[PDB]
Amino acid sequence: ETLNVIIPEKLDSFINKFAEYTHEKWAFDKIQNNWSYGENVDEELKTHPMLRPYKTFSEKDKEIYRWPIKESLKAMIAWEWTIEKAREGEYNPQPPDLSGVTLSRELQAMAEQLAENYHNTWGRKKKQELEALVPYDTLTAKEKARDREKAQELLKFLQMNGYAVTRXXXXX
Amino acid sequence: LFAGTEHRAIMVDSMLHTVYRLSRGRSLTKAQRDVIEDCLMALCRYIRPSMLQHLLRRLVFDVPILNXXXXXXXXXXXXXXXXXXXXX
Amino acid sequence: MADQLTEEQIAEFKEAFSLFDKDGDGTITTKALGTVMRSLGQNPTEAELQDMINEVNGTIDFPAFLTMMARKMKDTDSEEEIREAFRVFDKDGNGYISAAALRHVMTNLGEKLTDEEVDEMIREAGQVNYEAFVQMMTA
Repeated sequence: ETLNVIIPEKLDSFINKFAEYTHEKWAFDKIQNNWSYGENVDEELKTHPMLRPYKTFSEKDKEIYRWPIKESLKAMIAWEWTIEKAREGEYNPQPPDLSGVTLSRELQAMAEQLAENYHNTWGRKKKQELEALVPYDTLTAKEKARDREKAQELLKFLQMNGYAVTRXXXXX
Repeated sequence: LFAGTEHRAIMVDSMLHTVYRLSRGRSLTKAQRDVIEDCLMALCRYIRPSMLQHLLRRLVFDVPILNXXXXXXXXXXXXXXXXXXXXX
Repeated sequence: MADQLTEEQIAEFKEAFSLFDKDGDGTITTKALGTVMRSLGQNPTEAELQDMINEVNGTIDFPAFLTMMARKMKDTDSEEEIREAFRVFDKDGNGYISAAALRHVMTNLGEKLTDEEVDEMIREAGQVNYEAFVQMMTA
């Protein structure tokens, strides 16, 4: 359940801060690829018109990152109801060094569980679109290398601002 | 003659899944499904297990959870005997 | 051909056909071919029927029905003819026959086989199993 999930007072600030950090890393990834400035998106000119901060956009420019950043937190609140701030906070948009603190014994299992839940929501979204299909545990190495990059950045975005959600021979 | 298909990785993988998708059908008789199971048994041999891991991926979701199933278990036993001479 | 069957399957098949025939014409519908096979114990699913009418209009006459049972009986008999053909080769019956036993009983079977043909036969293949002998006969 993600649409029928309540958002806390820190979740309203986490939805825009995760969308701002996703735009800041994407503008940092496109600045090295010689992406010029354009009014509309073109693949030939490498134009990007949304090269700005998230606090200077309007309601017509933030709808592509509203539901995608709020459903991931609502699925995280439904898996473990811990949404509070317990630590301090942490175009040429330079993103901060999110690889400062390594993943501990709790964060390494929290990153894989959020990766499996996002794959379960995307597989249900593909099943509802097909009626109107791979598991995360048995996925291929080439597909799991790129799908875990979205889970590692989201856990690095949630680790800032104090919103740290924390829940073969021997067996044979 | 299928030994050494390091040229193309998606054609032999897309063929090996559609034959297994054709191996289970309601409008098929026993004489044709015995050909497809013999065709799938021959093509799981004479090829490297790098491309067979994607079909060993798909069968282990559906065949070992319940005891179509005889040809699938025999192809899995032949692949395991071949590898004896992620995927783990 | 149709001489693979005895008299007594054919008299049984006309017994089943004339029982459920419409007016004595020798006609049945595409339903009645199903009920005439389940009346004798044989219970095929509908794919086994689905190919035989494609192999023969909606009118299934008695020579068409006799040829379909002949192909339905010969395929299992041609798969099982060769094990009982293997039974006089070995004394116990599990499938293990001696190599010294096989050169006087296979040269004397009545197809005018000389000493040379069975000498070619066994060295293009101690005791050998039963499933290898089908592998070496059908080739």
